[PDB]
Amino acid sequence: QADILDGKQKRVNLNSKRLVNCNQVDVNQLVPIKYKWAWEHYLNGCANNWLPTEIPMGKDIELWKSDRLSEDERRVILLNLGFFSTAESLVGNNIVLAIFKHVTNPEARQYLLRQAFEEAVHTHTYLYICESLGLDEKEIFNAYNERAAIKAKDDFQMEITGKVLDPNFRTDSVEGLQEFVKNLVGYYIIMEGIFFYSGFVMILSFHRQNKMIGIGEQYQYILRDETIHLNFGIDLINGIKEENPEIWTPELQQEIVELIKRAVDLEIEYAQDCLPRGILGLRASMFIDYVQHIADRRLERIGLKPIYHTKNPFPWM
Amino acid sequence: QADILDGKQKRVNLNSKRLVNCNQVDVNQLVPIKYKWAWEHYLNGCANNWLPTEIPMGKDIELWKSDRLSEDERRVILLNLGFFSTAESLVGNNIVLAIFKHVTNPEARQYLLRQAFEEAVHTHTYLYICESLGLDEKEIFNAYNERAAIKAKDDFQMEITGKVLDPNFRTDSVEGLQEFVKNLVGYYIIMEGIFFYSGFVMILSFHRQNKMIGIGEQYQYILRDETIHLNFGIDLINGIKEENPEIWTPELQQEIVELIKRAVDLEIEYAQDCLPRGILGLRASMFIDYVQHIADRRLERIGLKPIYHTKNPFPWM
Ligand SMILES: [Fe+3]
Ligand SMILES: [Fe+3]
Ligand SMILES: [Fe+3]
Ligand SMILES: [Fe+3]
Ligand SMILES: [Pb+2]
Ligand SMILES: [Pb+2]
Repeated sequence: QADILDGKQKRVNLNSKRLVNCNQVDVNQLVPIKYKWAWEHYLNGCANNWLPTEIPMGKDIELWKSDRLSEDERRVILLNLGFFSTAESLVGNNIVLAIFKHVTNPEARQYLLRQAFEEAVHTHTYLYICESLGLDEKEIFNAYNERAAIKAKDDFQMEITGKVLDPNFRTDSVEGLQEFVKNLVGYYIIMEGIFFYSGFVMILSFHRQNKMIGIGEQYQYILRDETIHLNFGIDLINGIKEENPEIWTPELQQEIVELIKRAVDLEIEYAQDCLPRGILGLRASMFIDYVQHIADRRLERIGLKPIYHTKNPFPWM
Repeated sequence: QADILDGKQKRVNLNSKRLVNCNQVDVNQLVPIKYKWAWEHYLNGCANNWLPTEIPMGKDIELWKSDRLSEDERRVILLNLGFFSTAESLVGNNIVLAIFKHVTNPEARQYLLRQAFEEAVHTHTYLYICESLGLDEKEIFNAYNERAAIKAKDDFQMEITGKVLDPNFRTDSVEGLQEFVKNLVGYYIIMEGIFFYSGFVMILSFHRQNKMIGIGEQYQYILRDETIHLNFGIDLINGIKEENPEIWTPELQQEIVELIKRAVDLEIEYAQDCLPRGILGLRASMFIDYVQHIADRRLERIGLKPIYHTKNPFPWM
């Protein structure tokens, strides 16, 4: 029996929980869980646990060090490792430094903790690949400062991670919450839902042709994780919209479509930089259609109309 | 070859990396790793992966629901679940909202991500135990508002999680960094290194007598994780002290010994509340010696002299 009788009044009421701005209820108590979709993403993520080094790199090392890969094939591998190597850190740091603080709900935060740790595992993966192949890790991890197409994507990303980090930033104003939703869109929809996809397609294409299968298998595990990251982000954005409808104005909607169009342009320039002529039957041309196609799929998931209407040239994805 | 030639100047120099206040080097690039101990804790944590529900609770449910446990035995289980259930959230939220931002080093942050996710797994564990035993999760998770001995520990904890959360808090002053080190001490040394131990001993004592073994096995996995959390915290505090020696004044040292003495008092009151008369051969008396003994071991690890000099009554720990 409680020896602080008044404490019983602090048990959390399910119906008082909210995704953001919830400071009327004790955020430290997990129960009763309200957003079951967040708990499900958490359990699914936990079930997907994997260790990069359980994947053998022996055949990849032999192939990489032989004369059987073309310079154009090596280029695709190097450019994608360059971009992914720090993109994980950008995403992980954003979850922690920007999102977590403002998602005032314990079960959603449970998932964020799983998500951020999975970005650490992804980072470990690129380090393992670099050291396995004998690449200079310092050069690969610094790609986003040395390769214009990668830097452009990451500089674009900063244009949204910025604001939310200010010491005085708050989500308890319509404009503060809109700014927060733009950050969620920038990281979940754009970075994780678009910027990683040309790369997934290129790397998984090697795998399908039985080349660099160790890297291919690791990217398959990463893609499995990223699918959940994206689905969680979509549910979070949709949940915040539902609980704060005054936020989802024609103006915010248009700003979001604008950010997505800009990201599509940057992702196309990145796919062209990876494929100046083409390898494995892929041509940069195909990525214009593909990047525009997934952008339409992302738009629809957060209630916006598709704008490109292009067909998917990689249905196996 | 870099297409942004100036970018090559941004590769990180190993000797410019620091644990705190490091804004002269790109914190987003993991390499080259400098604090290898952090990377080791990370790999060790990853290797310890476990899922609470892989541990069977059938025998525990049968025992719990039978008439074979005494009210005093049930009390120990209920009080510890009450305290641990939200202590994990307090720790996880602190890592994210207070520590991560100020530990300006990517490999240390890699570990923090593993640590925070493990606190989520611990939280899952208590929910699984509650639902398995048919306890009312809302009452258990609200224990820190309903039980004075638990609330006292958690209110004490807030006295340090506070400051570092202020919008204007910074570690680039000797007093700001001292305040940050007091928070690290409060969470790693005190919450994780002392406040969890009477509970570990009590629960593991059931396990040793073949009672509630499912809960006992889960606590064994939690203890294995917490040992690394503590060791990482110790290395971090010692590393920060080494790189910012002007911080470790007689005054900070005394304030730390003071906080530890206060925590020992609170932990003893908590052990007495769990054992008003004793079970399994344990008496509250033994915890006075034990809590004081581990406090001495923690003091020594961060370079302070032991002050209690008591012997350990539970060497099997
Ligand atoms: Fe990732
Ligand atoms: Fe991700
Ligand atoms: Fe824990
Ligand atoms: Fe811990
Ligand atoms: Pb452009
Ligand atoms: Pb007292």
